[PDB]
Amino acid sequence: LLWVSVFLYGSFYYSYMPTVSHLSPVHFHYRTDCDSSTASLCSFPVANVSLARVLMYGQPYRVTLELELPESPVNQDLGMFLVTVSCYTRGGRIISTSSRSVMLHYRSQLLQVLDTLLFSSLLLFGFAEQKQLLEVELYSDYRENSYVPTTGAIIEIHSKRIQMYGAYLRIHAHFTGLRYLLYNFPMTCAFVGVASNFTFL
Amino acid sequence: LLWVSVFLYGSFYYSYMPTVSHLSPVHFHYRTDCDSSTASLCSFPVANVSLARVLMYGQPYRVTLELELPESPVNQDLGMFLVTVSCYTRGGRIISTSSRSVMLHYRSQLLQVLDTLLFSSLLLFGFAEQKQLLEVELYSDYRENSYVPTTGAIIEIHSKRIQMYGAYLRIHAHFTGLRYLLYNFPMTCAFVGVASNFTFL
Amino acid sequence: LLWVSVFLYGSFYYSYMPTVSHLSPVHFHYRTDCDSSTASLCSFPVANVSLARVLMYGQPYRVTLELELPESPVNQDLGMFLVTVSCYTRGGRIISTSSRSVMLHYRSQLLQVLDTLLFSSLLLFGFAEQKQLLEVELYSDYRENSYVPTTGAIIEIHSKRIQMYGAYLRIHAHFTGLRYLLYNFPMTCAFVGVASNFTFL
Amino acid sequence: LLWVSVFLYGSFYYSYMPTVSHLSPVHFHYRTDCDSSTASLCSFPVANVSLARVLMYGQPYRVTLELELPESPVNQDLGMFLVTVSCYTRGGRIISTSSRSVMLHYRSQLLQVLDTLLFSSLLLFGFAEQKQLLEVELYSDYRENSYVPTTGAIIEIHSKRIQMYGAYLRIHAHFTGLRYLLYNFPMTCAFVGVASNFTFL
Amino acid sequence: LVPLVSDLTLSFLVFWLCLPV
Amino acid sequence: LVPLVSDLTLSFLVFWLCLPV
Amino acid sequence: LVPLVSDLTLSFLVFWLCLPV
Amino acid sequence: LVPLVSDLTLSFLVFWLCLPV
Amino acid sequence: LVPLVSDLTLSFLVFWLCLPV
Repeated sequence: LLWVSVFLYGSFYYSYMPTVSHLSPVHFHYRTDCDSSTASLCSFPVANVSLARVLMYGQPYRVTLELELPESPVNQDLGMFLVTVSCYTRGGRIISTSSRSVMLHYRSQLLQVLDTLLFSSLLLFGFAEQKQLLEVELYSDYRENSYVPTTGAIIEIHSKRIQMYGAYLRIHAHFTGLRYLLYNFPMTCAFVGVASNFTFL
Repeated sequence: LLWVSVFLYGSFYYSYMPTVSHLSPVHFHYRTDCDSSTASLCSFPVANVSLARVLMYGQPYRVTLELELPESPVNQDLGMFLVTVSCYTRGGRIISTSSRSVMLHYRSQLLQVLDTLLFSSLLLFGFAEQKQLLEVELYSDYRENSYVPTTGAIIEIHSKRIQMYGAYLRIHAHFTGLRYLLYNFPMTCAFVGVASNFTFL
Repeated sequence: LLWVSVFLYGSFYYSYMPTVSHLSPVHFHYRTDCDSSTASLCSFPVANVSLARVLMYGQPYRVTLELELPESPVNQDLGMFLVTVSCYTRGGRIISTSSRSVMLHYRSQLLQVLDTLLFSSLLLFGFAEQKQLLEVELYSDYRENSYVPTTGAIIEIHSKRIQMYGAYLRIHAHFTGLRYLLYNFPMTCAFVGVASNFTFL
Repeated sequence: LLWVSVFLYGSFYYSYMPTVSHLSPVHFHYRTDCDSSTASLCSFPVANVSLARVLMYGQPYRVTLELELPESPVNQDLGMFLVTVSCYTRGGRIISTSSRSVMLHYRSQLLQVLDTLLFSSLLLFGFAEQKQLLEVELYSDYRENSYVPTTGAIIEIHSKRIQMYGAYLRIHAHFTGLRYLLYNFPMTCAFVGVASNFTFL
Repeated sequence: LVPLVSDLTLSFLVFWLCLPV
Repeated sequence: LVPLVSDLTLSFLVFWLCLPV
Repeated sequence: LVPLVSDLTLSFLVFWLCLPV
Repeated sequence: LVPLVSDLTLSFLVFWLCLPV
Repeated sequence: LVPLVSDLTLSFLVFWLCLPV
């Protein structure tokens, strides 16, 4: 009855994850009038993003910028870099300026080789990719100003060498305790729920 | 009855993929009056592409530039580079300017060697090729302006070293849900349809 | 009955750890005006943190800054670095200035390789990470001034090359005796409690 | 009865391929006034080719320049290079100017070694050769101007290091759908036809 | 593009086709 | 040029020729 | 994010669900 | 020079000589 | 932090719990 167990786990996930969230894509545009003769951009990656609701009043929200980096040697040799987010009003006025310092997780060369060897099938078939997801937590607890809502965000990365694929700005309800495992560790949720439903069935 | 299963999967694909879409090929032309003594072009790849319909009113469309790169050592060391798209009117006026930063997916040298060894047959017989397809998504929900249609697009890549084979400017209806598997993961659909039809048969 | 033993260990942990403690996240913001030709920042990591009570009168508390470093070659070659904490009043006046010198634990290259080999399973699946947790003990028996409470702390690290992931400022009542093993060595507590409860059961 | 199968496949190919097409050879002449201290020419390869009919009115044709390169180390490090075609009138006026950018297909050194090892017999006996055929598609659909026919084409390659064996300017009517497999993938046609005819016999 | 983002609803019925098929 | 772009319609009949042939 | 920070209370009941399930 | 460009017609008869020979 | 600095007194009774437990 593993079929029924899988269906039950899927229904569990669907019922307990009605995520009222807006995943705003972030598109970093550069300035390309410099020499650009080396593996480094000219200016800092900057990006305007519009959220046009979700940001209503009273509910706590967690504003983060999920950042997708490759494990290329340039990224490992880059080191620390600063991330700035600036929410703006309709007229351009700044709502709430924030800043964080984020850096690629370090793994030793032997660890990298072992990872490439053991997860080789997923990397070959296109399932897995040698990338890092940094969850820059711009706002651990957000509450909207009453008179002026948040139209969007201007995001900047101060690294002139940050190789990256893309960026998501994610805002989600801060209710976590019930869904914490599903909020952060989905694979464990599958491993637990499927087994529990199969044993129950 | 795998014969009938393959025929049924083909009929499934034909019925559920009447793609109302166009695949305007982009032809990048350079300027070659420079010295050109090194492995680098003189000016940035630029290209005019004409569409003379398909871009009609109301339906949302996804404008992308599928870009074909070799995994050459010149391209891995290149890093980030900017892609700009400018739709133009009949009189040359610009309709909608967009820009993105796109970079070649990184794979380690051990991963490259393992891919070359395991997919060796497909690379030798000409089926597979050591190439990357970057889906630069220029527009996610394109909707045409009522009074002025889109005659075509001027596309530019701001890299003097970007080795590439070709480029397409694909525009397709945004309807994805039913066809999502066929829209983005064509290979898995073959297995799913063949297995389902063979079990049914 | 290992189910009951695990449940009893969890209840034992919960009953004896109602820690009246707070974990203020510390967010280090930098300066970014230098050429950044090398993996070094501009100015020292600094951070304002607000505790907004927990710091009351009579009870002693241990103020520490749990600091998360990667075991990167830049961190092993750095050496000693100074951590300065300055508690401030409501009006900006400094309450109590402290200072410590903290440095990464040294492990030989062979030791690092053996760690990466034996602990490989935990490192591959994300359970473990090649990181160091330094518990810079800013205050051993902190007691609050009666007239002026502690609004927050300004924390500074005087290193331009300290690669780090984050930082926590943890304040906890100095009562340790009964909970000493749990307060410092929880892994041993798990084994001891589970074994004792299973033998008792 | 595989003899009869081969004869039937040959008759199939002969009947379904009465290609009304012309293969004009292209003869690139250089300039030779330099010191020649390096493996680089003086001026860009240029060529006048005369078509003296095939290019009539109404029927579409696909004008391409099949180009034969050696997979020499000079060609792999060459990179992108521009190919320009200019059809001329009887009196020298230019009919239609086109331009494309073509580059050698990239194959890794291990891939080249494995190809040399496995395809060794064909390369030794002269059947196969370590060469690349680039089909620079100069015109996806050609329609001749009624008043002024196409006397010939001037073709130019803007590379001073492009090692090559020869070049063809093939023109063929655009009718492809029935003959697509035969017009593009001959070996698969041979396999399928031989197998089908042998099963029938 | 992760393979399970917007196909969970499809997985609630495509997989459910195990009953008639 | 991918091997299956415009020959699916041919694959609906040339492969279907497995019945008479 | 450590796996045992705020789920101890969850582990006090979700594990306890071994009894009815 | 490819080995099969203009000899297919010859291959229709030279190989056909496998019958009388 | 050495594992035996201030827990010797704790070890003087926790170990002694081998008698009732």
